[PDB]
Amino acid sequence: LVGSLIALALSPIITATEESFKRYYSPENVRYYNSETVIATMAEAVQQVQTGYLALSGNDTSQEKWTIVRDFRNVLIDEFTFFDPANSWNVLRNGFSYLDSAAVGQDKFTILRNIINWSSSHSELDGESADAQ
Amino acid sequence: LVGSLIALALSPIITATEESFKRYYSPENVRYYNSETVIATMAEAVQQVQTGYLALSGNDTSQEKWTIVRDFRNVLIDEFTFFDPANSWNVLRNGFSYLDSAAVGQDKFTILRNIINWSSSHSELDGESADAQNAIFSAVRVLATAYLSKAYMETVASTVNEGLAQYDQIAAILEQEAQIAQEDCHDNEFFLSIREFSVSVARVMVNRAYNSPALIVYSFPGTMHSLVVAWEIFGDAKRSRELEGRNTGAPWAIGPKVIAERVRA
Amino acid sequence: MNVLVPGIDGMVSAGKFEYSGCCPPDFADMDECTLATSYVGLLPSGPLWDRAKYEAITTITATGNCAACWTEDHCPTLVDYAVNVGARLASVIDMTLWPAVRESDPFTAVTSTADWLERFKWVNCFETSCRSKALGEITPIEYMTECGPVYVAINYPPSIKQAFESALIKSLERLSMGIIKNLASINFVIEPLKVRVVPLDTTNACENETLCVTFEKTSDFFDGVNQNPCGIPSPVAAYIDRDVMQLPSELPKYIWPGHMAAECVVRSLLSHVSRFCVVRTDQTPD
Amino acid sequence: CTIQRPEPQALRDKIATRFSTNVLGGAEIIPESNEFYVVTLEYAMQEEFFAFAEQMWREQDPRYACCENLVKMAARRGVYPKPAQFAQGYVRMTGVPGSALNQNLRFQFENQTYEAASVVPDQLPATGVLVLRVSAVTPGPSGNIRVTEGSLVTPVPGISSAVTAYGGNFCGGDDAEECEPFRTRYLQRLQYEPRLTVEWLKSKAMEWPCVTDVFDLGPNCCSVNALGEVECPNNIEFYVLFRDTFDCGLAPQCVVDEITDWLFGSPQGLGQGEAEFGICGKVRTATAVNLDIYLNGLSCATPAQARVVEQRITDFINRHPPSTNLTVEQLRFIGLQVLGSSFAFDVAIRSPGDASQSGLRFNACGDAEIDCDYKACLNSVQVINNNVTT
Amino acid sequence: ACTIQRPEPQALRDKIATRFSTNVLGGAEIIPESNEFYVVTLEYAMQEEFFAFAEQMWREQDPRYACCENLVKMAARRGVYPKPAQFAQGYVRMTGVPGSALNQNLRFQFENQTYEAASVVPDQLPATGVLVLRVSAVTPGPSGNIRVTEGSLVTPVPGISSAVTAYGGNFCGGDDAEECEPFRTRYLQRLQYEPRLTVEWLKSKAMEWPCVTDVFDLGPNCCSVNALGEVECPNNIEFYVLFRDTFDCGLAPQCVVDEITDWLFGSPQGLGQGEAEFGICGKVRTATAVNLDIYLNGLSCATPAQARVVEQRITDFINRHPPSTNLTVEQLRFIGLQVLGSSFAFDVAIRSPGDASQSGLRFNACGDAEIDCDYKACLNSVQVINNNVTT
Amino acid sequence: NGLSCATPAQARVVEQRITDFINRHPPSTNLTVEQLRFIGLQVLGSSFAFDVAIRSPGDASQSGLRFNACGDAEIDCDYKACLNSVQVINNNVTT
Amino acid sequence: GSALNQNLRFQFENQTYEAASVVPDQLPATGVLVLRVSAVTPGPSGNIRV
Repeated sequence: LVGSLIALALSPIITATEESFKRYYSPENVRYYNSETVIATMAEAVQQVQTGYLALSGNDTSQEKWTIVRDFRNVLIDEFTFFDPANSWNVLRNGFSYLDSAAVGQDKFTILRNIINWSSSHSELDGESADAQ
Repeated sequence: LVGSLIALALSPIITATEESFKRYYSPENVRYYNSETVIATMAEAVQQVQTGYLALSGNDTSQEKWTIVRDFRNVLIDEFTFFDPANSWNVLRNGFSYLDSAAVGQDKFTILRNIINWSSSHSELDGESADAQNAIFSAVRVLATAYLSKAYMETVASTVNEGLAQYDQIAAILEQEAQIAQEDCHDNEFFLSIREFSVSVARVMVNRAYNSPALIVYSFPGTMHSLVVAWEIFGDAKRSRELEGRNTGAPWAIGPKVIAERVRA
Repeated sequence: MNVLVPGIDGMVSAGKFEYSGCCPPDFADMDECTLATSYVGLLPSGPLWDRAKYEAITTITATGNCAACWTEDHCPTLVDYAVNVGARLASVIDMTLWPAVRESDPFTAVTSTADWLERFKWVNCFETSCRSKALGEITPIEYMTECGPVYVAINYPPSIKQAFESALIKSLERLSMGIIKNLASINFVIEPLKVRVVPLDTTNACENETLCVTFEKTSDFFDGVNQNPCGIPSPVAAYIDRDVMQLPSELPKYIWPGHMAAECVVRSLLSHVSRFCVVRTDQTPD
Repeated sequence: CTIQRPEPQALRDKIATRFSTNVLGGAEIIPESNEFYVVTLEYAMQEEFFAFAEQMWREQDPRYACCENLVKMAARRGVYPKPAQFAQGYVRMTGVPGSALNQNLRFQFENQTYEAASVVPDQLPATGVLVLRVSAVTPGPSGNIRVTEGSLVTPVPGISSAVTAYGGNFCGGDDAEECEPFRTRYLQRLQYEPRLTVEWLKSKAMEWPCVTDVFDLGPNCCSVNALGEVECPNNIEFYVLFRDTFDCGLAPQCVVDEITDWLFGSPQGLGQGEAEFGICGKVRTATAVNLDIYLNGLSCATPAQARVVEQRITDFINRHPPSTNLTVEQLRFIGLQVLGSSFAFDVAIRSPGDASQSGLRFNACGDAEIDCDYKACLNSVQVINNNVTT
Repeated sequence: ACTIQRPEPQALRDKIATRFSTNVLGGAEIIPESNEFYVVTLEYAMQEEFFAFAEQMWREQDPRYACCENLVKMAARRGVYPKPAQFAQGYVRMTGVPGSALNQNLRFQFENQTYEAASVVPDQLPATGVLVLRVSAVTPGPSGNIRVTEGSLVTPVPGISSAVTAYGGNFCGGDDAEECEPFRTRYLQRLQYEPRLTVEWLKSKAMEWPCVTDVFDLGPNCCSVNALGEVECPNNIEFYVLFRDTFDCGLAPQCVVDEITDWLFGSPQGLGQGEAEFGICGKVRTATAVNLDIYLNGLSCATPAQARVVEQRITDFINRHPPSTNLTVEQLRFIGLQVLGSSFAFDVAIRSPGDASQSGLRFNACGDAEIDCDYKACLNSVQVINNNVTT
Repeated sequence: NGLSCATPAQARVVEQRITDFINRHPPSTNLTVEQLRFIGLQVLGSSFAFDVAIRSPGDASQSGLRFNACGDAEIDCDYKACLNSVQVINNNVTT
Repeated sequence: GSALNQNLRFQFENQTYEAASVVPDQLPATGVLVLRVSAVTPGPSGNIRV
C-alpha cells in the first residue's frame, strides 16, 4: 500500500465548491427586482469560458469541435436555462472540463490568468442578493 | 470435522418455538367470546415488529424497502390472515428475519430491547383462553432474545467485565422462560429446548468476553499519555486508538493501570 | 408511604442509585497546571534530557495562564517548548471546544440564548398592536391613548435579558415532550419561570359560569447562567422598576417579564376550554 | 457532505508539509534534528484535541452516558428513577358503635405490620362495621402475602382484637429499579406523547390496588355530558370491578369515593387530580342482582363435557359488565360451541325462589333486563332432566 | 452569525506572541524576520482551523444545519421517520362461468398501468360467478392514480370474461418517496413551539384518509363578527379537504365528507370515540365551484417558449388556489411578469362564462373576483388573445 | 397597513427591502404603488391582507410632486424620491 | 396529454433535424407545441425552402 505524489486531487475541491455554490445561488428567491441582474452575471461567467475554449483549439478541425461550439451557442441563446441551480452548476463545471482538455502545457497559462482576473470583482448589491452574486 | 465456535445455532430453537406456539394458539377453538381479544393481541405483536423495522432502515431507499413496507401494510389491513395458525407463525418468523438483516451491530440493541419489554406481560383470561394468549407473548420474547444474542456476537467486547455483564442479561431472560414452560408441565419439550439453547449461548458469550481480543491488565508506574502507552506495550504509537474505548480518564492521564491486548510475537 | 415529587407525567416517586465511579473526567477537572507540565513526559530520555526534565517548574501568572519560571541558572532546551505546547492545548480547549458543547443543550446555553428562541419560533403576544381582545382591556405594558391603547417596547438591561431568555428556553424544552394538561403538570412546565398558577374557586365548581386562575410569584430571582464549568450561577432580579428606566407613568410600578411569558403559554394550552378567565393581581418585591 | 476525524498518518503529513513549506522554505525534515521533535510534538497536541472531543461528545448521548450523567439530563426533563413500592389491601373491623377511634391504628397479620392509609372516622359507624385501606410498613415484594386473619397490634377499648382482610389480597409490592432498565423507558419516553384519549383515562384507573376490570356506562344508562352551559361534551363516568377481592367483584361506596377524588381531584373541574383541567367525572359502583340458571338435558352428556359447560357459563357471568342485559342466546351459544350443533340443549333463567328483586325484569323473549347501577351475579347453576332418549 | 465568539485577530496574535516570549525566549519579543516570527504566524493559522472545527462539529448537531444523513439519525431518537413510497389501491370486479379454477399470478391493466392482486385469491370462482379483488399497482409512484372505469384482463384464463371493470370509484393513493428538504421542515415543525397543536394534529391526520390530497384551513372570507363589532373566535375545529385526483376540480359531494367527520370526531361527536381526544368537537367542510375565464393580453411579442411557460404557471396557480380566498389580477400579473421581465407590457383579465352571474361571485372595481365562504375558484379555460407585432 | 399581525422577523424584512429599493430609485421617475406592493407579496405570501399608501410629510405641498388617480407619485425632471419615514398602522380585525 | 420524448427527430427532403432544446414532459392542453430544431449534420446542405 503506497501513496501517490505525482498528481493532484481535484475531485474533493470541485465537490466542495458545488455545495457552496448551490447553497446561496438561488435566483428564484432573491428579491424580484434583482433576479435579472443576477442571471445576467451568470451568462457573462459562461461567456468567459466560451471565449477561452475558442482560443485554445483554433487550429483544430475535428468533428467534436463543431458539436461543442453548437452546444455553447444553444445554452446561451436559451433564456430559462439559468433559472435552475442544477443547470447552472453543470454548465459551469462541464465548460471548464472542455477548456482543460483543449490543450496541454504552457498553452493554458494566459487563458486561465485572464479568467481569474475577471473573477476578482465583488458585488455591490445588498443583503442576500449580494450573496447570490 | 472440527467444531465451530464462531457463530450460534438459531435453527434448533426457532423450530422448537414453532412447535410450542402452534400447540396452543388456536383462535378457532377457544371460547367464542374471547376469539376477538386473542386475535387483536396478535395484530399488536406484528405491529411491534413493523415499528422496529421501519426505525432501522430509515435512510435506505432501495427498491426492496418499498416492497417490504407494502407487504406489512397488506397483511395488517386484511382481517382473516390471523385465523390460520400457519399464516400467523409465518408472518411472525419472517418479520424478525427482515428486522435482523436491516442493520448490523449496535444499531439493533435498542430496537430489540423494546420488543422484549413489550413481551413481558401475562394474560389475565382463564383456562384455554389464557394459554392462547400467553403463547404469543412467550414466543415473541424467545425469538427476540435469540436475535439479541446474535447481535451481541457481531460487536467487539470492550471489556471482560462489560462482556460478561451482557451475557448475564440474556441468561436471566432465557431462565425465566424455562420456568414458565415447566411451571406445571405446560410444555415439557419446550423446557428441554430452552435449557439446551441457554448452555449453547453461554459457551459462545463467555468465550467472546474472555478471548475475543484477549485483554489483560497492565501495571504501569504512573499516569502517562495514550501515545506513549501504546508505543511501550506494542511498539507502534499508531495503535493508541484502541485504548480510547477501554480506559477512562483523559487521553493525557491514562493509568496507572491499563487494559490492553496480549502481545503475541 | 413515599413522598411524591413533581414530574413531567404528574406526581411521581423519586429515588437515587449508588455511586459507580466510571465517569470520564469532565471539562472541570482539566487545568493548565494539570497538563502544562505533563508533556515534559513526551520527550525522549537520555543524558541530554535528564537534567532538563528534572528541573521543570511551572507557576501561574496574574490571569492563570501557567508560565515556566526561569531561575538565575536556567539552561534553555526544547523542554521549554514542550511546556509552551501544554499551555496552548489547555487554552485552545477552553476557548474552542468548551463553548461548542456548552451551547448545544438548552439547559446550559449562555451566549446563544437569543438564537435558541428563533429555533423555537417563539413570538410574544404582548408586542403586536393587533393583539387578541381576550388578553384584557389594558395589558401591563399598554397606556391608554385617544386612538385606543398603545404599547411600549422595553429594552431590558443585558443581565436580565440573558437570564429571562435562559429561563424561557428551559420551559419550552420541557413542554415539547408533550404533557397531560392538568394543573400539577402545567406548574412544573413553567416552573423555571418562577411563576405558579392557582385557581380562585375553592368550592366544588364545575357548574359555575366561569373558571378563574391567577399567577403568584414563587421567588424574586431568576436562576442565572454560569460560563465556567464549575461554580454556581449568580441569581438576578426578575423585576424591573418603571421610574428607573424612564418609562411612561401610566405603566405599573413593577414589570415582570417572566409572568408575561407564562401567561401566554398557559392561555394557548387551555384555549379549547370555553370558560377560562385570568385575573392578574399586582405583585411587589418582598 | 461530511468532514470527520482524520487518521494518524494522514494527519502528521499535513503538519509536516505545512511546517516545512512555511518555516523552512521547502527544506526536508531530517530525522533526529530539532525540527523533527518540534513536528512530532505539534502533532501530539493535534491528536489529543480530537480524542478528547470525541470522548466528551459521547456523554451527551443518552444511549452511552455513564450512570451518574444519565440521572442528570433526565431529572432536568422531569424523569426520575423509581424506588421500592409498598403493598396495599383492605381490612374490616367491628366493635361497639360509638367507640372513639385513633389515627395511629396498626395491624399485624402474619410477621407483617400494616398501617392505616386512609382517614379513619372519629367514631365507629352505627352499623358497627368499618373498612379501611392499609399499606405495608416495609416496602418490597414480601408484602404480597395471602392471609385472611389478623389481629390489631395494640388493643383499643370497645373494638375487637380480631380483623379480617377482604379475600386476603395484598398487591403492589415491588423492588427498586436498576441502571439499565432505567436507561430504557427514558429514551423510550422521548418517543411518546400523552393525549387524554379515553383509553388513557381507562388505563389510569387500573393502577388502583386490587382493581381488575373497568367499563363504560352500559346501554341502559342515560348519561349527562354538559354539567353547565358548555357547547359540547364535558363529563365522563365509568364503573369498576374488584373480582378477586370482594364478593361478585362489587365494592362498597366507601372505596369508589376515594378513587373518584384521586383521579378527578377535589375540588373537581379545576384539574386538581390526574384529569385534564376543566374536565369533571365520577366513578360509581353497582348493587348485585342474584340469578339462577337451570340447564336442561346436560345430564345425558359425558361427565367431562358437563363440567366444561358449567365452568364456561360461570366465568362469563362473572365478567359481565354492570347494567347490561343477560340474554338467553348468549348462554345457548356457549353450549353449542362444545356440545355440537346437533345436541338437544336448552337453558332458562329464573330468580332465586321466584321472588321479586329491585332492578330486575324479564322480557317476553325470556332474557333478563337489568337497570342502571345493577349487575348480574350468578347464585347457583343446576341441571334438570325431563325428557327421554338413548 | 458565528456561535463561538472569536476575539479580534489583533488580540489573538498578541496573546500567542506574549506567551511564546514568556516561556521560550524569557520575556523578550521577536525579531521581525526570524524562525520565531514564522513559527508564531503558523501557530496562529492552526488556531483558526481549531475554531472552525469546533464551529463545524457543533453545526453538524443542530437539526436545521446537519447533513442529509445525520438528520435521519437524529430523527430516529424522537420517533420521526421519513415517509416511504406508496402503491395505488382499489377494487376490481370479475365475471366468469362458475366453477372455473383461478390463479394467484393474475394481473390486469387500466390505461397502460398494470395492477396485480393484493390478497389471497380464492380457489375457484364462486357459485354466483362474480368475484371482487383488491389490487395494487405493480410499480409505485403517483403514475398509478387514474380516473377510469373499464379495463381488460392481461393474462387470459378459460371461463373468465376477457373484459374486467373496476368499482364506481377508481384507483388512487399512490405517492412518491419523501426527499431530504421536505423531511427537514417537517421535523423542525414538530420540534418548534406551535400554539393549538390539536388543530395541527387533526389536519395532519386527515391526510391519511384514502383519496385525500390537500388540507386547507378556513379562508379569510370565512371570518365573522357579531353585532357588537368584535371578531368572534369559535371553539370548534373545521377545515377543507380536496380530491384533485378523483373528483372534477377536486371538490367532493357532501356525503363523502360526512363519513370523514364521523370517523375523525366520532358519533356522537366529542365522546372520544373517534381519532380525536376526549372533549373535542368539530366538522369537516367541502366547497362549491365557481367558473372563471382568464384572458392573457400582449403575449404575442414574447418568444413561443416564454408564452408556453407563462400559460403553464398560471394554470397551476389557479388549480391549487384555496377555497374562500380572493383571486386578484395582481397575483396573476406578478407571476407572468416574473418570467417575462419587469419591463414587459403584460395584462390579464377575468370574466365569467357568457358573462352570466353566478352564486358567491362578485367583481369589485379593481377587477378582482371576490368569492364568498364555501366557494372555490375553478378554472374553466385559459385563452390568449391574438394580435400582430414585430412584423 | 396590516404588517403588525405578521411575525416580527417578516416585518423587518419588508421594511428593509422597501427602504433599499427607494434609495436606489433613479431620479425623475415615478414611484408607483404596485412596485411597493410586489415587494410585500414576494415574502408575506399571496394570501396575506396587505396594503400600502404614499403620502407627503405633513400632507403639505412640495415642488415637483403630484399624485395621480391610481395613487402613485409623479416626479418631474431634476427631482428624486427620498424616503423620510416608514410607519405601520392597523385598522382591521382578524385572528 | 400524450407523453413526449427527447430523441425525436423530423425530416424535410432527405435532411433530418433534431430538437435543439429541452422538450417538455408532455403535450400541452391545446395540443400544439413549437420546437427549436438544428440540422443533424453541418454544412450548407442544411439550407432548404420547404
